[PDB]
Amino acid sequence: QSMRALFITSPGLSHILPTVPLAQALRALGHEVRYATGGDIRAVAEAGLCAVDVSPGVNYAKLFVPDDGEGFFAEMFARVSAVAVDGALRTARSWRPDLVVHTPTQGAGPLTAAALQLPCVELPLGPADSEPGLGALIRRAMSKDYERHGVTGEPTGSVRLTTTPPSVEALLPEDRRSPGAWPMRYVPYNGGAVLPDWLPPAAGRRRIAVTLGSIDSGGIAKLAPLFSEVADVDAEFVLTLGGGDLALLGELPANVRVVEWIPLGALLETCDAIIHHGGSGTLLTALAAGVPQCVIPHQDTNRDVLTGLGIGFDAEAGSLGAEQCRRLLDDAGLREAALRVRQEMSEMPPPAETAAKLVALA
Amino acid sequence: QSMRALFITSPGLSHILPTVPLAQALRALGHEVRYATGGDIRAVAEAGLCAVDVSPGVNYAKLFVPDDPMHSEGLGEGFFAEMFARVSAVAVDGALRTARSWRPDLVVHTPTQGAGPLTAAALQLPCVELPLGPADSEPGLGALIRRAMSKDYERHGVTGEPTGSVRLTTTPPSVEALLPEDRRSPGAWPMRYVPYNGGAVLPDWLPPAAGRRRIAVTLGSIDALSGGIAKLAPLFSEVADVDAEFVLTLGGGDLALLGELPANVRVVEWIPLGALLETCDAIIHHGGSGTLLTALAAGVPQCVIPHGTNRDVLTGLGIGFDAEAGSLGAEQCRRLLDDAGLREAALRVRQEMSEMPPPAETAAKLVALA
Repeated sequence: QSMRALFITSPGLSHILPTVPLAQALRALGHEVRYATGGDIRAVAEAGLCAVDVSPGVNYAKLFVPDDGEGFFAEMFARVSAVAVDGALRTARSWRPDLVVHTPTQGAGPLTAAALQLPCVELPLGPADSEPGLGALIRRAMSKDYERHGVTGEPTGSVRLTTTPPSVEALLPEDRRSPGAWPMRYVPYNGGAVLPDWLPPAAGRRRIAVTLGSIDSGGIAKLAPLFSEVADVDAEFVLTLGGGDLALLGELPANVRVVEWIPLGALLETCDAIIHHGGSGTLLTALAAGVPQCVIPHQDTNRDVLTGLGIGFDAEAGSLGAEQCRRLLDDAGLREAALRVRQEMSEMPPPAETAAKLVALA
Repeated sequence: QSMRALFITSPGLSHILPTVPLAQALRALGHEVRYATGGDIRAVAEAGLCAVDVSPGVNYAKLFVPDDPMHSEGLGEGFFAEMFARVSAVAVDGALRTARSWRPDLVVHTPTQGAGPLTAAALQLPCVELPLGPADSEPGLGALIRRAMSKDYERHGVTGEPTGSVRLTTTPPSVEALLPEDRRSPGAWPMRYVPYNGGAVLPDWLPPAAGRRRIAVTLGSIDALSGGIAKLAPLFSEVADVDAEFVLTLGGGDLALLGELPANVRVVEWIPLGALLETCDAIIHHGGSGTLLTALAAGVPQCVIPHGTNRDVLTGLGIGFDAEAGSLGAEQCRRLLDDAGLREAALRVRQEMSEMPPPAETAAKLVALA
């Protein structure tokens, strides 16, 4: 009795990655998994899974922002989802899944689910993604697509998963939170790697991970002040580039490492604290690691989550220095709170457990 | 409160891949997985997992084959044990560094990777042996490798034993039955063989068209270019007369096929076999690492081309047969496609395999053992 799960996701890397542990879990149970997506589809392949490119060649940039309230953005997500609908449906009809897994904004997901009269499972990337008015709006904005394929029905089942721990949930606004969602442990995934030599920690040697952000803080230069001080801090700093950005590395202070992309979860497992730019992937991964955090803001959400839980704080790039670093390293309060949420997350069912329930539902 | 599994594997791709579903399963349970290996280590990374290269830069070719014997003694096990020992040795330091800093609770290893049990004993940890298939399954050699690695054990002061020593098999019972007695492994834990060869963006042509039948063809060990492929000319001279599509997988890095092929023959550079066989009605292969088990899992009739042993599994189960390369033609193809007997047997073994505990289930037992 081999079940089949079709994963229909937004084309964005950050939307795909958090679906991977679940997909992986279903396979571990002996079931069949396939993705129907476009865009950053290579990520699926790089996770040891199989994907069908439902929109080959399509330029996504110009779909999100063509050359020319809730309503505008629903229309945007609709345009983007639309180009995936045909391929999603072909694939479903030939592969015949028992279950559609999708991401909040990928409208092709529920469409496909309804069209094959299948239950669907919504997997968000984090506390932000969690907005169920939008799904409805996207469906509305995609009415012609539903019409074109004669989809007039509803998914039989509609399960929502959250990887958001209860205490973080508590701090979200009321309409922005999701009761009746199934809890699932957030298992960080960012890709595999051959791990560098320097990764293993040294004898009683602390370490601070520092992430980055494409554009505006954001950028390697805005980190110039913090650099003027890190020499005075009794810890190693590891600045990780993202995939895709290029760095020209010259002279550095004796305890700053600037480094090619590395899996964050692997990195944070050796770190005492993190300085980052508020990525939803970054926050939850860091929560999982039980590591105090500092956020350089541009996503007020994550700001409040941090201060709210007593897990960290926000700092302006141009003010960031030793003081903040020392606080992250030495403040017992921040530490205790971090470990507390880590504990909380670890009591949530792992993807394996959630996989089993899904098989039961399908 | 997370358990930790250190996967210490032979450097060969074919040894690494079959350990991936388990590694993946342990992660799905919320636990931690890491590899300490060399060689085809990029495979681990390409599976979404993390690896430490315990032997950077090392040229493995020259380790396997360094740069009368009518009157010589000790030909057999002893020679190959010595070979595997040389190869394992270069991994020992890295394996041990990694274990001591990462601190696993459990060592997973492959039959010939001697650094595995060494590491396990050194940290007084249980170890789990994961073979690539029925051929790999040979205890005794493990013992011989340990013996041949005595200086390495000495150098690191490893004088102990792994506390636990579990063995997993992915070989289904009916296949096991047909192996010689000392070549089979009771007390091994059954685990479902979940095929893995890598992920992929699947090509457009993959979904079967107009219920047109399909036959997968593999190259196995054939090298580029020894002329070996010429061995397939007779089959190709006939495939045009068969009412089926043929899909030839080079199953290799950046390989190219050159020359006129029949129209109903399709060449794919590389594809995940499991994905391929899921759309195939039969397979023609050379008995390569894990082709058989993948084919069994797919429930697809098989034809095997040997070189000039262990093929006995096919006729025994009524699942397929062997054919000499130079005799292979339409007749055999039509048999694979139309013989109801072969089909029924195939589906039967597929069923059998599917009743074996999946990696998820096996993962859980291991957590308990650690």
